[PDB]
Amino acid sequence: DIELTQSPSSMSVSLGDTVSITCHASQGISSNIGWLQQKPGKSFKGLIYHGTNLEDGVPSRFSGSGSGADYSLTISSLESEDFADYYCVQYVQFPFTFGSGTKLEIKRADAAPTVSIFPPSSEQLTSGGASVVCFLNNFYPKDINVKWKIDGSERQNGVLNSWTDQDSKDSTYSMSSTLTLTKDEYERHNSYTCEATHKTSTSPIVKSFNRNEA
Amino acid sequence: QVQLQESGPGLVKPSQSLSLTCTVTGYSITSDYAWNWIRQFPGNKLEWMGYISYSGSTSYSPSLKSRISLTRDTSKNQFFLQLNSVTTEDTATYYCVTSLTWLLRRKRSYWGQGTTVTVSSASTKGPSVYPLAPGSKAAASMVTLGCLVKGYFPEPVTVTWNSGSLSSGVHTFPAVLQSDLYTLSSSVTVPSSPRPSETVTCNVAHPASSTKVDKKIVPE
Ligand SMILES: Cc1cc2c(cc1C(=O)CCC(=O)O)[C@@H](C(C)C)[C@H](C)C2(C)C
Repeated sequence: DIELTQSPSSMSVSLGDTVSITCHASQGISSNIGWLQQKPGKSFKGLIYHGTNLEDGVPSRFSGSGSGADYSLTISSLESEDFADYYCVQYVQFPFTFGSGTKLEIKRADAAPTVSIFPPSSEQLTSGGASVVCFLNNFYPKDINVKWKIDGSERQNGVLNSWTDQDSKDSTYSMSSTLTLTKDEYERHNSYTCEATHKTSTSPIVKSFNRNEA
Repeated sequence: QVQLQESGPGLVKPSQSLSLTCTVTGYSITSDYAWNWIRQFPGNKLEWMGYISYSGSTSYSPSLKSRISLTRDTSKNQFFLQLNSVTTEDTATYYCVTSLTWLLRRKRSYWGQGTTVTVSSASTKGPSVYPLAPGSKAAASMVTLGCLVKGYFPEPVTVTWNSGSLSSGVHTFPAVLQSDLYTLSSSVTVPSSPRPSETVTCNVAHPASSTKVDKKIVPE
């Protein structure tokens, strides 16, 4: 298979900036490469073909370059629409291969996360399960570490994490870490703490409750 | 105008076959160019499966050659995909897409919207909805309430906060697998004066099971 490697894998940039994405093929592909754009959620749009040619409808600010095994996509003066995912693809040899993609994220100022920890509801405990939820909302940048400690001891298993895409209003990211236990193990411990690690604070953000509180 | 639209059931049982249809309008699949099938795995990874040319010839990816089958119906102008003996790894979003077309000035490629096809053996199993009220600490001028939807299958689920009048400060996180059943949560941040005097009801709906659960977030 022809190994097309892209870099960077993502990038925080502002409206009006010029960005360059590159794809390197594990061999000479003779300008047989196309660049694709995948928007939120969505579907795909072909940007350029045969290394340098734009497709019908593609705004002039898109440009491709490259020879042999090195190709590049350039987006002069980014616009709001331009913030998406870009992929390169080699079509010179079966099986047509794609690059790992590059995500264009809109940069904004740092923002600390709002942390919230929730005890398992009575309704759930009746069943015999006990999920402890922690929300880390509206933070920046995306890099955040979340530790779940039970009575002062870190817990790895049962931790289910989930992130949202970059919100279109504030441009922040939110995280949800849920710690699923059984009612048996839940009732054998008292301290449950959701601990976050972010550069916006020199000391970890710590939210906790006690199984004995209301 | 050329348009490609995919069709076919979105749920397949392991060991059986996945079959999709791509209806082409605005051009004849016998005239020119290759009509492809590609999939995007959860993780954004893309894989090219194969194609059927205008002459009836097919080219499949080597690693799929024994399980894949690309076929057409010229009179109805649609081509299909059939993946045999699917396993959970085949869970992906499928796209039918064309090679480079030349109708306008510069070439252009056409894509479909893509359909997600999940491979599991789980019966549709409705969600368990739990209200996440604050636990008895600070608070401040803003409250964050939650709604836990767990152990449901298949995807998706619709979560709204009333009935839909509550739009701001709402975060519905994507679903993750947990022993073959899905689990998601949503949070809403309202000023501390509103709740609980101004009720916050979480509305969870699961289409696949004709279920509509309304769980009010009341203070502990
Ligand atoms: C068969 C073919 C398939 C496709 C591509 C090009 C060809 C081509 O072979 C080049 C077109 C031509 O030969 O004129 C890419 C388009 C975006 C350009 C797609 C990734 C893919 C896989 C769907």
